[PDB]
Amino acid sequence: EFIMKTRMFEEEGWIRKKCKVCGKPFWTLDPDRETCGDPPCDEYQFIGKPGIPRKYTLDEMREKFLRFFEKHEIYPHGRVKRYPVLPRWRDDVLLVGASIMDFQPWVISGEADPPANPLVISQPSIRFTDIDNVGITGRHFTIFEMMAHHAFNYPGKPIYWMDETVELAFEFFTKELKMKPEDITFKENPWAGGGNAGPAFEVLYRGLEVATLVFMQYKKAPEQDQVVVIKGEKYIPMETKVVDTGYGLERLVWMSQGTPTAYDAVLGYVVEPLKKMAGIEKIDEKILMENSRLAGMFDIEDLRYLREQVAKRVGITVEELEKAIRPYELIYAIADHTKALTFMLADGVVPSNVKAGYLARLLIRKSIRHLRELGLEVPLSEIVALHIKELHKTFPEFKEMEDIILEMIELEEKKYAETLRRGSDLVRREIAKLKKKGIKEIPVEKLVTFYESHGLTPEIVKEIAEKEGVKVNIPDNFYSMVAKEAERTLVDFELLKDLPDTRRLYYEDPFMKEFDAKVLRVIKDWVILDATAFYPEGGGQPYDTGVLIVNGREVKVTNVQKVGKVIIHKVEDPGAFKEGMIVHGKIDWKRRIQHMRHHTGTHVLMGALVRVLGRHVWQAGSQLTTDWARLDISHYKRISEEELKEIEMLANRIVMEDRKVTWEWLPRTTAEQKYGFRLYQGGVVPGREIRVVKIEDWDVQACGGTHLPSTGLVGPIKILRTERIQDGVERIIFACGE
Ligand SMILES: C[C@H](N)C(=O)NS(=O)(=O)OC[C@H]1O[C@@H](n2cnc3c(N)ncnc32)[C@H](O)[C@@H]1O
Ligand SMILES: [Zn+2]
Ligand SMILES: [Zn+2]
Repeated sequence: EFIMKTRMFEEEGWIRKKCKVCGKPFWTLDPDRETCGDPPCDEYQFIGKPGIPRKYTLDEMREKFLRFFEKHEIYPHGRVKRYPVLPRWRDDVLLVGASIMDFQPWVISGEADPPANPLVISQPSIRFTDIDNVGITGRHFTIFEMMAHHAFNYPGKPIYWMDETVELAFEFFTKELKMKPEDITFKENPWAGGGNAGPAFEVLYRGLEVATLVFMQYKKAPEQDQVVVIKGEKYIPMETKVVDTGYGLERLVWMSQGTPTAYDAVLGYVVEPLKKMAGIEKIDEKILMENSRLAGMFDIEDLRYLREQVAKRVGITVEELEKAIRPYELIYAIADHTKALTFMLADGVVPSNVKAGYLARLLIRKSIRHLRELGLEVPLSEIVALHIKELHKTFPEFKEMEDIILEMIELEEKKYAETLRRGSDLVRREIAKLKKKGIKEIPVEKLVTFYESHGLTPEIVKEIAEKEGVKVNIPDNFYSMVAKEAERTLVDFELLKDLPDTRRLYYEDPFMKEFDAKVLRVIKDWVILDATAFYPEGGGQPYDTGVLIVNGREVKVTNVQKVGKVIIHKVEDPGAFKEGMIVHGKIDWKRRIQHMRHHTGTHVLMGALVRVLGRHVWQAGSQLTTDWARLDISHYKRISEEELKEIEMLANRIVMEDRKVTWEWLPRTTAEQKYGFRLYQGGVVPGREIRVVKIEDWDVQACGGTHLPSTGLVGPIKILRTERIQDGVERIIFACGE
């Protein structure tokens, strides 16, 4: 659908062709090349014959790339510090998949200023869409570093675009890594991801896709026909034009090494130790190389038949070959998965049964199972330390979160031991139920139930079911299909867009309890005003209540809500109010002064929690009433009664200390800079500016509720009780005041 001519192509005499195999547009400097350069159209042609002159380490290669764009003569890029793989700034993706995801949607919407323009970043990325490929294809990981130079072109203000991009890329490959310029190809394919799309180039070299360049000018939907489908979704054009690049670091370092897998090249410090521990034998070469070569020719969306095609090829039976490579697949996955695990846990992912947590856990189960398949009994946490020992030099937080990380593994590995036992029994029982029910195989669906609810991988369900004559049928793409199952998924509308924003008098003065305002509109029994001291529901804090005095009558405000920027007021007498009218409002103050205490107190508590429990602690939920308040956090073990006391004790020391509680609007990016992602506790607030409440040297938080000037005014905090809401979420209940 899109064009794809660049200056460079036109000037240096590239030819655009349609691949003989797949018919896709691609750009080659070589008039012979008939295929796109991408498997299965091409093979791996760099194993033992590296495609980059010298040998690079992960650390050299990263620093190379980073330096190149940072110091570039023509376009200098701003260097940006990598983001947590746990997307604290948004609510739509579970983990960080591409580097661009760091910048959706706020930066790409010009709602938030980019940290640089252009910018260069090395971004840890996690993709479970390829989890079944790890250890098989030799090129996929769960966790890899996407290196990227990004450029945000807001209207009437270019940085750079398509032409300059294919160049800075092509420069780096040839003038930095010294790649053979007529082995580079540029395949055309659009790229969609995390809310945006655009046409893109797949940079292909010697049989391995090493980079991807996206020219992003699209945003999703919403539910109205200047639309374009990019990958079976709907987009409309967008104001910004963004340069989305993605450079496979691992893939490049593999290239400068020619080892049999990218894993041997990047994850040596884990793979080779593990080979000794398994006592596995250094595989036959005429077997190893004639499998290493053909490995890139098969993905899964039927691995069986590749196995027969390398069997026939090399000269042996499938089992004979299975025997040979199988241990290597397992070692690679373990090495990989456990690195994914190190990055997630350090970024405060707490294993559980939902969202990111679910994933960490999945990863842990698959790992343990592989260790058991290799007949190894080294604890998982020991593998993980190898990753910490190695990476804590470049990633300082791995050493800082090291105890929480290791400990978290321990407990999950303990818990698995038992979950297996009772699960094995529970499944066998309800399989024996099915043999007689007349079922000889076990559907995929049921196999996914057995993981979802019992915690059993199907390498376990297949044996248990065969020691009773039902069949071992594991889909190749199982684990990725399981990873999909990690997420799920009103009062007044319409007549509101035309009305102005409601002035929020509670933000100017939280102690304001009386005010006057003009009745802007009276839909149903909801009254709209221009300005209001009534705090609408949201934040964990419930609505304010009180009276609106109108023509000398008191009318009760029973509910205050907020649609968009317009706050609605449920009254008892919709008749008594007319558009135009001037009303005197009075807040039910007691109810409010109580709420503020439970609010401020929640932040004081939040501070204490982090200080005892540690850094992984993040709001999972909040509810307060005038009486008690509750704060669900994300934690792994139970909060002991000795801790519960230390938390409460520290909290009360701060209420005693009477520290300043101060709030101020800040542009999103300055805010995230000054204070880090901690600000995004409960929720992720929209808009160009955010309200930052801070308690002096204690807590800081993008929060929109009404607070108190000073902690003294909270009064003592009695922690009533802690309790476990679900895996990874514990709950602290308490009540403040006199
Ligand atoms: C830039 C665009 N947003 C993007 O992320 N495209 S991409 O999906 O193709 O990723 C860019 C590069 O990251 C690397 N990459 C993608 N998936 C990978 C995986 N599973 N393992 C290792 N590297 C991967 C590849 O080198 C790829 O060329
Ligand atoms: Zn092709
Ligand atoms: Zn708050």
